[PDB]
Amino acid sequence: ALFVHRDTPKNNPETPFDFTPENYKRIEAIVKNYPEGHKAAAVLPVLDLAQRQNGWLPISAMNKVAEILQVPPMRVYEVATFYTMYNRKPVGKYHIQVCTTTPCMLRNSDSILEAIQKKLGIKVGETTPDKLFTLIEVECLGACVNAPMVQINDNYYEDLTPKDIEEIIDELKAGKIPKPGPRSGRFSCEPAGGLTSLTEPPKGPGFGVQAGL
Amino acid sequence: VNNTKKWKMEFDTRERWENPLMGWASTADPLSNLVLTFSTKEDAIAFAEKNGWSYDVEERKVPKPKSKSYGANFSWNKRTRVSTK
Amino acid sequence: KTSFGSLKDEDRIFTNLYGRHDWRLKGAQSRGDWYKTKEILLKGPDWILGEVKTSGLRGRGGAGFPTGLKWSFMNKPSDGRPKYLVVNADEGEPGTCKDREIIRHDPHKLVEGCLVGGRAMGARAAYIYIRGEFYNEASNLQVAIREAYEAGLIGKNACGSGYDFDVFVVRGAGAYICGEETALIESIEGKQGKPRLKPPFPADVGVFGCPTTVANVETVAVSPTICRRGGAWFASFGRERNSGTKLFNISGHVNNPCTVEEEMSVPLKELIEKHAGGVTGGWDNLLAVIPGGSSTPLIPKSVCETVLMDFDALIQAQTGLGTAAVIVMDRSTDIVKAIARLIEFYKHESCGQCTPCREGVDWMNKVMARFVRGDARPAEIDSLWEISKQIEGHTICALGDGAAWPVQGLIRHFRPELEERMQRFAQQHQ
Ligand SMILES: NC(=O)C1=CN([C@@H]2O[C@H](COP(=O)(O)OP(=O)(O)OC[C@H]3O[C@@H](n4cnc5c(N)ncnc54)[C@H](O)[C@@H]3O)[C@@H](O)[C@H]2O)C=CC1
Ligand SMILES: Cc1cc2nc3c(=O)[nH]c(=O)nc-3n(C[C@H](O)[C@H](O)[C@H](O)COP(=O)(O)O)c2cc1C
Ligand code: SF4
Ligand code: FES
Repeated sequence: ALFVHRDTPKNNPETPFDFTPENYKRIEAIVKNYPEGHKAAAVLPVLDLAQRQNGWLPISAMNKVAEILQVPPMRVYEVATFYTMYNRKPVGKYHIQVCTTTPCMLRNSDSILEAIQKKLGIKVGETTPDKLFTLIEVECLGACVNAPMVQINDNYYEDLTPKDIEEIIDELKAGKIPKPGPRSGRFSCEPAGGLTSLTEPPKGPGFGVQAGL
Repeated sequence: VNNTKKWKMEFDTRERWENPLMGWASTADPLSNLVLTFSTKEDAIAFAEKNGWSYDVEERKVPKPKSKSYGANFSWNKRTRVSTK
Repeated sequence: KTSFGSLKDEDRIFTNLYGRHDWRLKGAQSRGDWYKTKEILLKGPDWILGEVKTSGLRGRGGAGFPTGLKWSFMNKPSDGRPKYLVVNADEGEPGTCKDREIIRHDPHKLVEGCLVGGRAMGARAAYIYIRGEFYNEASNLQVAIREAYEAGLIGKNACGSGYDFDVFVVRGAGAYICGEETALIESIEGKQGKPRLKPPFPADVGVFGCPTTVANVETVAVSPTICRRGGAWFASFGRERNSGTKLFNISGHVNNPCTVEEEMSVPLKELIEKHAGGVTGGWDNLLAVIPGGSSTPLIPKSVCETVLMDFDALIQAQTGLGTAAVIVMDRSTDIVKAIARLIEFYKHESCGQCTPCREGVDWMNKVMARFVRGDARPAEIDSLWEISKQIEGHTICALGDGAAWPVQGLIRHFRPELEERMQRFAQQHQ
């Protein structure tokens, strides 16, 4: 929650970070997506790649991204503190993000925030003592018709009840990985009581194509 | 820049010493606080010559016209890119 | 045509919206995607821009700028810099979840839109700046882009037309402000997502300082269907200057919250009572509707009865169409808590660059947090109004406008509920 760095023994510029060689090949593929002379444009993916390897960002991943992209380190610190995904503290193995903006709040995200809190025994911002679950409270995740919903590390868990999110935390603690989908009867975003549209077969290639084409 | 609009006539500073009682800045210069204000340079020169004061004149230093462009912060190939904003 | 809506399934552009068909290349080619794309590209930039200008397509990102007039700004001879179409797939707007559906279920439609739009604007490559939270959607789109490269549809000699065109995907990292087009351009360039001032518009100095058009996923993915079906087919829907179809996200207090493709000038009551199953507790349980996602001001139940869901009828309803994200709020809603949570969103999602947003959106959030409890006096309503008018139009991008406008709509339609909140605070605490 702070935006200055203080050197701790676990977060200092001599904390060991280095990319794996397959991550260096991934970084070469990232840098080749941008014009020559604008290698700095690969700050945001490569830094996120540093978060996908290490789980979070000590200030040697920031220094390594600054060093291999030849940008100043402050230009990486600005990116790491601007964007809300770069974990500058080590989060748990499952990073639960509960959306509590108004479309998810109107469909009772508070009940699911409370159910996660009384299932995990923590509150918002805390980590469980076994380092498995970090519960925070995020803004809109772009799944508004699937309100209420959470995100766990890559995955959207949608149309949730307190019982559904208790079941999801149960099968996360059991080592398995749950299905990233709506826990209600529907599949992605359709009306729940049957399709109100798109009930016809699609017309296929060439339908309605104008003349002169 | 509202103080750079007018011409000023000051004088050479003389000795300011420590008052033995209080440490105050004692002076013997009557013209120590005398700053005269003129609209042009020639008015100040005519007033200095009228009163017999040997003067010297510095010329008015304006800032030169700069070339500004907000798009120049984001050039394709020039060094004038900003790396932060 | 005086009545609108009831769009037929043969007129849907976004078939396979719901994920019920194969999103991959075999599924997309049997729904009409990548059909005669070479014949579209070989008719040149001017024909495609004429089809988009003829269709009356307005920018689906939320502002509704005329899309063909926008894309014609790139139609100019080069000067050594490359040209870039950049696709805005960030979609941070509360209420809005439609571009996620296009990327997740119709990705080849977006890729063919990238090719057709970039041919129209002479663009060398496409950057699809996708939201970082949409990881599954971004990998989904990357699999579709791999299928498009292996079919020869993009890349070197795209569709056998002799036009070379790459399609890149750039993931965001958790900023709503990186949906704004110049802040998105700064976010692609490896910097903080702070909006550039305008001018230069991105067609002059855009991504990497090149000519660049940023366009929404929805206004890009409809463009090959416009070029195949004709601009007159697209313009035959909706009212005049409000042409075409639109994806709508009905969320909040409806029985069936859903994304649905509908004709443009459909009534709001018809849209809710047809595709969403009505307001929870019936239409008489309706308190307010935010018509187009968080930045548009709310409208009360008396305005929702007759209004049409296009740009012009909602500007006449002193709100905006926005992203066509219909948030429905029933009579049991604490509306000051909802609007204050929305302003709390706007201060957590504000980059901090210019003074009125950086200071005034936090100060509006503090005033709204006192308004929820009633911990205020009624002279602070009008003050807050003026605070909104000091942010509106004084900032760099329209996030300052998008934070002023819910405050203004809440005050304008629900001043007495604020006043009774404050006076019951004043009688139970003094
Ligand atoms: N889709 C979403 O997730 C979100 C959408 N919005 C919507 O976005 C809108 C505000 O966005 P803005 O881009 O600031 O709106 P608007 O002021 O800028 O301009 C719309 C588009 O037209 C272009 N344009 C306008 N005048 C031009 C000119 N003279 N020359 C060249 N290009 C020109 C701009 O570059 C821009 O791409 C609002 O209506 C808001 O509701 C807001 C937040 C989120
Ligand atoms: C704060 C802010 C956030 C925005 N976010 C998005 C967005 O997430 N997606 C989008 O398509 N447009 C967004 N816009 C609108 C863009 O500025 C721009 O108009 C649009 O992305 C491209 O224009 P188009 O509507 O013709 O596609 C946003 C605007 C602002 C001010
Ligand atoms: S008004 Fe807010 S969102 Fe826009 S440039 Fe300023 S700080 Fe950024
Ligand atoms: S409001 Fe929770 S996902 Fe958009």
